[PDB]
Amino acid sequence: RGNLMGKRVDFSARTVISGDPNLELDQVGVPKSIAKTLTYPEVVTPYNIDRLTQLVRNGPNEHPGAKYVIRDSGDRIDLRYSKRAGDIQLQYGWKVERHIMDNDPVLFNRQPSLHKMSMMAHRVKVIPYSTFRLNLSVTSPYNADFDGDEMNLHVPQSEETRAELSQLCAVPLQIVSPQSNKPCMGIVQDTLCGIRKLTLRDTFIELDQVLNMLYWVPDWDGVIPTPAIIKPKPLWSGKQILSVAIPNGIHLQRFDEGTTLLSPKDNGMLIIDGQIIFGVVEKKTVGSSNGGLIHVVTREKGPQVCAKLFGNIQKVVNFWLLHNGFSTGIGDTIADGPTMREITETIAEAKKKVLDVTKEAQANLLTAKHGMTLRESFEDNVVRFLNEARDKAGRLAEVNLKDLNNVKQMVMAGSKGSFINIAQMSACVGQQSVEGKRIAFGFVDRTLPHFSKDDYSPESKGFVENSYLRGLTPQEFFFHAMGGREGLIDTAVKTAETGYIQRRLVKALEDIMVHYDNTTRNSLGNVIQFIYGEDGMDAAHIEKQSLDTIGGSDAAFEK
Amino acid sequence: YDRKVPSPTGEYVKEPEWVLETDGVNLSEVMTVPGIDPTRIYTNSFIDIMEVLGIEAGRAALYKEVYNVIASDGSYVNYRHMALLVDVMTTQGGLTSVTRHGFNRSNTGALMRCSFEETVEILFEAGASAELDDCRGVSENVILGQMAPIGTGAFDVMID
Amino acid sequence: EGLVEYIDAEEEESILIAMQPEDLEPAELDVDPAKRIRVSHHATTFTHCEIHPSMILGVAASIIPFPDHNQSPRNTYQSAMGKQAMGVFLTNYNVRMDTMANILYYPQKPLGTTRAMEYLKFRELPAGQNAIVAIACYSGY
Amino acid sequence: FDMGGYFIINGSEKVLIAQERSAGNIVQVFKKAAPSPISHVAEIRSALE
Amino acid sequence: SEEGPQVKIREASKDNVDFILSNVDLAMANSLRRVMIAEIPTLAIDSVEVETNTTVLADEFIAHRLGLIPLQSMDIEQLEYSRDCFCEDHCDKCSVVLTLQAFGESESTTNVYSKDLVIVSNLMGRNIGHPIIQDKEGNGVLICKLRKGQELKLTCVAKKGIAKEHAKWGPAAAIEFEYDPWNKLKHTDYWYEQDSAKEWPQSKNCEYEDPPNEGDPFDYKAQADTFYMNVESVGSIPVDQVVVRGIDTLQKKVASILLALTQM
Amino acid sequence: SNTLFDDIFQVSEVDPGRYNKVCRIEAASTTQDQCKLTLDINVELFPVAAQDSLTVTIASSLTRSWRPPQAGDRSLADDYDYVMYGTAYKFEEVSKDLIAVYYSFGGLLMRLEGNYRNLNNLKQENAYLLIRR
Amino acid sequence: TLSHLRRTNTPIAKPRQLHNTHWGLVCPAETPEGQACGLVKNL
Amino acid sequence: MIVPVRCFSCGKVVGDKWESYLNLLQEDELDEGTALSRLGLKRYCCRRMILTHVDLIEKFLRYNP
Amino acid sequence: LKEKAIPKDQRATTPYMTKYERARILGTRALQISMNAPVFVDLEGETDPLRIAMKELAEKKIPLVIRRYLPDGSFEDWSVEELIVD
Amino acid sequence: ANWPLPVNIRRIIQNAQQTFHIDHTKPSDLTIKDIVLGVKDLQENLLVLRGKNEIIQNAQRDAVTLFCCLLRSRLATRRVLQEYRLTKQAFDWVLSNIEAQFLRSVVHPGEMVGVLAAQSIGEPATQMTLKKVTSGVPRLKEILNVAKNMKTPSLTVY
Amino acid sequence: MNAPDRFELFLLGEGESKLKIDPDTKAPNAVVITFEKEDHTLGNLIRAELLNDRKVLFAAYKVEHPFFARFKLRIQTTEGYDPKDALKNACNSIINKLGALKTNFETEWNLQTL
Amino acid sequence: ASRHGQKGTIGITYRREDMPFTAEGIVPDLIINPHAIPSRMTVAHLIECLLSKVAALSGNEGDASPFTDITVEGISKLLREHGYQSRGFEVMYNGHTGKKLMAQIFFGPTYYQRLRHMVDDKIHARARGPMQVLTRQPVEGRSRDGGLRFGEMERDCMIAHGAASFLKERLMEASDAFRVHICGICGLMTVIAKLN
RNA sequence: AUCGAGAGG
Ligand SMILES: [Mg+2]
Ligand SMILES: [Zn+2]
Ligand SMILES: [Zn+2]
Ligand SMILES: [Zn+2]
Repeated sequence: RGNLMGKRVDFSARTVISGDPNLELDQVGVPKSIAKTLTYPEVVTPYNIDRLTQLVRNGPNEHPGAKYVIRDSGDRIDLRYSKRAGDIQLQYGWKVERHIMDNDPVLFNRQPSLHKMSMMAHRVKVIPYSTFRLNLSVTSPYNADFDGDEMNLHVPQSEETRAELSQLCAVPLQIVSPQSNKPCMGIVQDTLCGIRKLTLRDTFIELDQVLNMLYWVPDWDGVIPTPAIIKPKPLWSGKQILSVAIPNGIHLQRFDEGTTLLSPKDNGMLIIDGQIIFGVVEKKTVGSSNGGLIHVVTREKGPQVCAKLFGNIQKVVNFWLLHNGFSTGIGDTIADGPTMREITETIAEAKKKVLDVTKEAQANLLTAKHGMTLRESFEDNVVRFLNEARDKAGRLAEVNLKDLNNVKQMVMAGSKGSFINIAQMSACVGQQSVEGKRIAFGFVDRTLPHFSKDDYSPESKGFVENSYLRGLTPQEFFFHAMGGREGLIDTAVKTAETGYIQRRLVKALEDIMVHYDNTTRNSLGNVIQFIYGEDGMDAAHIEKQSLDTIGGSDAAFEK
Repeated sequence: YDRKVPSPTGEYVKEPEWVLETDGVNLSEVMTVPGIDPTRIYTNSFIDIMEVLGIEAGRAALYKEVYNVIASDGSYVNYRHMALLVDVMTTQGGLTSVTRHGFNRSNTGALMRCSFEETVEILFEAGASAELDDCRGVSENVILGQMAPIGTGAFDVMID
Repeated sequence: EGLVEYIDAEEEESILIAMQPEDLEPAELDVDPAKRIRVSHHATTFTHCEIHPSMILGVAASIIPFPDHNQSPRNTYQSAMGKQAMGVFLTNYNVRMDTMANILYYPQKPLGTTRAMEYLKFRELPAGQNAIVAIACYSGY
Repeated sequence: FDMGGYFIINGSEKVLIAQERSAGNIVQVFKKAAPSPISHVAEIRSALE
Repeated sequence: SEEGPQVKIREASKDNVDFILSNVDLAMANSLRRVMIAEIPTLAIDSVEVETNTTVLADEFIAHRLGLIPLQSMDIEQLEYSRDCFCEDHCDKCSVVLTLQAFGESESTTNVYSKDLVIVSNLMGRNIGHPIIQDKEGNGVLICKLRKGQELKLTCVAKKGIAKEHAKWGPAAAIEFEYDPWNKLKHTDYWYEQDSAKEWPQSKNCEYEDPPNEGDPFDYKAQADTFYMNVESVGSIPVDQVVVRGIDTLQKKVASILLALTQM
Repeated sequence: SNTLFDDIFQVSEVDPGRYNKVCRIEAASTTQDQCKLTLDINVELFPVAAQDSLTVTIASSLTRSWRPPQAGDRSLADDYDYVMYGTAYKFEEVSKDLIAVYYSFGGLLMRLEGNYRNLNNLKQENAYLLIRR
Repeated sequence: TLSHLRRTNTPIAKPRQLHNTHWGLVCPAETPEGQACGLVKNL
Repeated sequence: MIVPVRCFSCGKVVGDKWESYLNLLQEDELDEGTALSRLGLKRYCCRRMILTHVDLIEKFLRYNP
Repeated sequence: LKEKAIPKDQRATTPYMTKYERARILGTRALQISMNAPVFVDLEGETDPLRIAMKELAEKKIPLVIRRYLPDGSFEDWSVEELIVD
Repeated sequence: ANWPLPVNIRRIIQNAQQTFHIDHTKPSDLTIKDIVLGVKDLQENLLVLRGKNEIIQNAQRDAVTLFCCLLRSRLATRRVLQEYRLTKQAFDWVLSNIEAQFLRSVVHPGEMVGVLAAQSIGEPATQMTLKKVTSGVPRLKEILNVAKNMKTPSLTVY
Repeated sequence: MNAPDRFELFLLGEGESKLKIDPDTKAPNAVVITFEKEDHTLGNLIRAELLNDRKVLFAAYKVEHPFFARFKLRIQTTEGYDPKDALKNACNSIINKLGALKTNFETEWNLQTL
Repeated sequence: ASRHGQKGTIGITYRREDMPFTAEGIVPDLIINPHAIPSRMTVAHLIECLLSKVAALSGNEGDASPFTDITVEGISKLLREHGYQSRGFEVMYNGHTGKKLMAQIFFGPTYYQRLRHMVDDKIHARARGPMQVLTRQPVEGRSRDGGLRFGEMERDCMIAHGAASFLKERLMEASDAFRVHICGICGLMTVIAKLN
């Protein structure tokens, strides 16, 4: 497990990574420095020798090139220091250790490998910068971030090895994952935020932008679609332009909260034959959702069409967003004056609730709930009171946000952010928690030496009334830091324990494969399951189906 | 507890019921009590369910507990993976934990077994008990640097 | 002169501290709604007052601008990064023979400074630049 | 602007990092665990200055 | 005057020009400022040979300062690119050699300004290579400082270049650019809290255009044709010649395409 | 190649919704009663005030790419004030001898109900809409 | 260089947490990440 | 560690405006905003070059060789 | 032990070729093609040995066999001509 | 009713309505014999195991039972004619699609399912981080390393 | 280290033509021209002047990668109209408008007094 | 990074022409995403932009000290006096087209710090090179021009794909592959083998 | 090569 079962290996590389919107999903951006380093043995056929001789002629100092020549007798030829680096006579049965070249299969890895989708094969695209370039929609299976992460890359050395990479471990094959029986890749931040603003009914695109947006799609028919609006000014909808990226023969149906077939507020999603009918596009349509658009295109059209569909959506939406623009400032965190007054009034009435329950418990008029003490019931009631307070204030803020609010736009697109972030930033961060309880009496009968002893008030036990916009008091800041320390401790402890948990799981089930009778077995031949998954089917080709026989009256079933 | 149950029409309807939750377990004594349903009672301690209701009810309790652990955070895993883990724990007749004295004391070769934990003691006892390894395991062929009997190596290839 | 005492963790079990000297002013309306909610300190029998609460933070946390407007793991995360930001570490860098040294060409004092920077000499020895930053979506790089 | 507080050993500057310890000669009470036979324990870390 | 684009100059000086570009396609106005930034050429220092540097600044620090110094490039058209000249390394028809010698003779600290640059190469009578000094005191750009005993002796070879290769060959600082200060075209959706009119400031160019009639609806087929621009020059070329050489470089860049179409 | 529907409606209700360029409109035909329509207009191009009255038409023409108008002599089939192109996506039988037709002009939706169109309006990609004055 | 000199190491029942007694005598935020977090703190 | 030649954002030459900045500060007893306005630095991108500058060269001179 | 084979009749293994045996077939074919082996398809200008092996697979001109082993020790030989590819 | 199963029939029916252009006025050309006998032969041809012994064929009928329930529910005669309005051509194409997609959905022998299972549990557990019951990673460690001394043993009594 | 030399934004390399013109598959009168060593300064202007021509149907430019300085421009015209002629007319119209701009600006500058 | 945990690598470099610009001709030195903002709740970044803008216009410093009575409303009231929009929003124009950005951009000065980590000090490729002595495996680290670790976690992950021959190659051909002579009597490798 | 320290995800 340190030398056997895990080794440092030849033909390996790592670098800082960054993301390229104008790369393909299966493509990896390989620097020329690395591409001039890593080699592949190519045997001299009649098909390659006219290219291999020119590669050897170029030498190991520019990227289309080679480093070593292996003769049939077995003595290596170093092209960096040799006489014969210009007058080589290639004969069949020799090997040329050529450079990495474009559209080569490589393994691509992000180092916590808790996934078969953390090492995936990739097509090489060679780029002139030192970073590994990759598509944004391949981040989530690797759990990559471009804040300084480094990624590994391995290079096959034989034809069966490249076949195993390209035909089993390729990126478009691992789109629908056996875990969660759903697509692991999807549209991510900028594309997800811009595809919503593109698909609004207000969003109309003039001819000059429509023509470039059409030409941006790689596999195009060359047919300009008929515009939506014709007479007063010929205009297109973003729904009309985006549908060129969707291949003909796609049908997607989706209904949600309020969904007529006239669908006011553009809820749901209806797509027929590579054209959408109604629906604002967002995360449930185009994200990693089960039964989503990537699920449909991967299942029906295939993996390659879906992988090209990723880039086709990305290019159009990134172009429209680049020429549209989008930002976020502190004005996106500021609610109305009346809304702030109503929010602090809500916090004040929660404070009065806490005072009244405190006095009721102090007069020994409290009713003991069965199974718990008086103080447990008191702590439970005050904690539930302050949680209701911060949630009501956050919803009071989220009502007050406009449709132009950019945090609200990122929430509505599902790109980044949630409701609790708006609550903590604009209205109230709320109540800090240590070991499941409020801020404990670290001092004798108090939390801070600025409080009198035996103070069970919200401020004393760590309720933080002010928001991140308004500013925390010193006590509030210290209690927030006291909670955040436990948060970072829990993060480190979770990682350290879960690595061992995953290792024990894998080393326990490492020998379990389906044999050639669907009997799930191990090395001994002991049967774990007689049919794999109790039905003998792959979790990749599995979707959520409704069974119309289960529900409803016997009368409607009869009808 | 809210609950859905069929109406006499057949349509499912909400029939909420009073349900007791405890703080301990001696389920062998608790189900033999009047006024409860002994066909429906359930423990979060799957090991007592294995000891009381047989090993196959321990399978379902173990799966339901792992499922609740996963679905608490909101994540989905497919049935086959958790069922594989459960059946691996349950095939040997009783609950076989995932530990150095759980699965890793089985008859599953020796070089695979020495790859997890207690490497030197396992190699010593395999040398002492005169163990033989079929090398059908993955880790045996990883150690031997051979094409393991796995997906692309489960078979031979010859000519017509 | 007895205007200041040295209080440690055990002795401060027995004392009552005011947070700011406005807490000793007596009490008796129209209030700017943008300010924070400062609780009326109902205690009245103090032994001490804090000098300034900003002194609870270390050297690296006193660099952070508005850390009372940020969540606490962010203030933690930055304090490990400022020990990796380049700048003039000393003015005799052209005399010493350190195994690795990194100096910024044109260091800049920040446009937003804590008052605690002046005792940390950050404006006299800065480690970054007032970059013109736009937060926008632009070709998705 | 240099502040001092460091040592120069073999041309390399070295810092003695402050060590944290529990104080000596203080009386403390530990309520022991449930399967422990002794219920409570009074410990004092005795040391001379 | 002549038909096509129309210019009305609001204000002018030797360092700023403020004008109105009327009846122009917008892509022409965009490519105008793009070329006005990037592609019109200028002479600036591209090699430094350092003989003595006893200063506290590294030599590459000094060379980076020196490359950014504005040198006169009025007659840069009569100077060829060093890649285009037939010389060995650099000659009088492609390069201009300055030299710099300074000693800390004074007890007080002695400054090195850009005025201390000494032209060595034969200019052959063209307005080229003079470091532009807009300072009120006549001293150049403050390049370095020295105490007693410190000296600096180096030789700078300046060459022709455009701002695409390096921003030191940038001839203009900032291009002010505004079209439709009323947003009668609705080319952007304003961000507001209560009222977009009060929360957004009114531009000065709103004076030079009629306010929209709220009773009249949105003009569908109106396009952007009137533009409000301001060009500032660092002093390498004057402000008129910045935009004139931008227009001429754009014309020449289109002409090279027209010529390659013929050659194809 | 001909007109598949003609009527005249009076708008009952105008609703901006959460949109600034698109209003949902609700009208009923004054020529033939009990035939109504709900339709998404762009009010920026064609302002539609409430309690107005306007003609509504649907054609089949007057595939291939979109050439620009390019000339005054390219024979437009429109002296109308607002024309759109759409696609029928559902036919609804509300009752026997009654129908409701569902169109999408690239997101802008259309409900049209009644039973006068009992010899046309098939499920066809070709779908126009013309509104007059 | 400043933050290295005021560094406290704690080798080793809840030590890593920010205790209430730490108010004013140690930095609440300045501490390492992950492995040995909260043991090393700067005053 | 010394005055930059030109602004990073704008490109306007600022290296010749340092001594004039300090003379407008101390000789004329002005504040920093009116000094930056007098030197023709109107955009704030140009202003942060001079306002946020620490002239560390004056310390580097103090070392004798 | 001796001739533990399953005859051609009475075979229960899947006639559909799995992706793993497909990838092994394409790999071994491109391996032998790389070392100057005879090719059994009129190649339409294709030069990549993997595309050559794939087009040989679509035209069924690959004379290899798959010996699918069974946990009792028995096995089933399947020619590429028998195996469906999907 | 919503459960993870093989071949999606909503997409197959919508693809059949679009491929063969379907009108909702003209009647079909499907005898009842075609629908019922074709569905019952399709159930025979949805193959998972291929032994001709009684045990393996019984395991085959058991392994397809849920999917066959779904298939009979969605390919009922009134559902086909009254709701889908399928022609004979579209019906036989639906049968071919269902059979081929099912045969694609079978597991491939050799696939290491245990490592995939263990990683499929380990990944969300690595993101599991945060009503007084043991949940998350400590409960998962209790489950994995068999917990005789459970922190929160409970008993749900009905 | 890895970054290309900065003159590759405008300096034509070894064997690199300026314009490379290729026909379009599944397009009647369309053509795609790879402009080498160019940016949006030329592409946006050529395309916007092309769209003013009445006899041209389609004109659009795209930058396949901001790393390399090059762009593809596709033009589609009417029958009997070579798109190269439409490109030439657009370029000459650009040069005429630029010359008129330069002359009017020189007039207005010489009118000014500072 | 900045002073608020907002780490980030340079994804690409644009010039001033391709950079978006305001009507004052100002360009950003830096462009960050609005998507890093809400999930991390770093409001001090967004207040630092505003206070630094008003300090650069006023020529004064920014009192960004903690526990002050400085309000975002007061900073906005200050900024509106200086002719800009009170929330730090600026009408910005596209760099490629000059067409106005439909949304308005959060623009301002902000203290950013250049971090210790750089690419060329981290980049590494080995393909073939030095080996260790005891294990005959590739040496550790890039400072010795060594190999990247094909970990046992990666071995599990590659078993999950079923890539058998790739796994054997990575564990033999790209590492310490070796030939040993053994016998059938002992079964151990004590065979004295003189090959020639 | 051993031991140890700091740091990145
Ligand atoms: Mg990271
Ligand atoms: Zn020359
Ligand atoms: Zn500037
Ligand atoms: Zn022997």
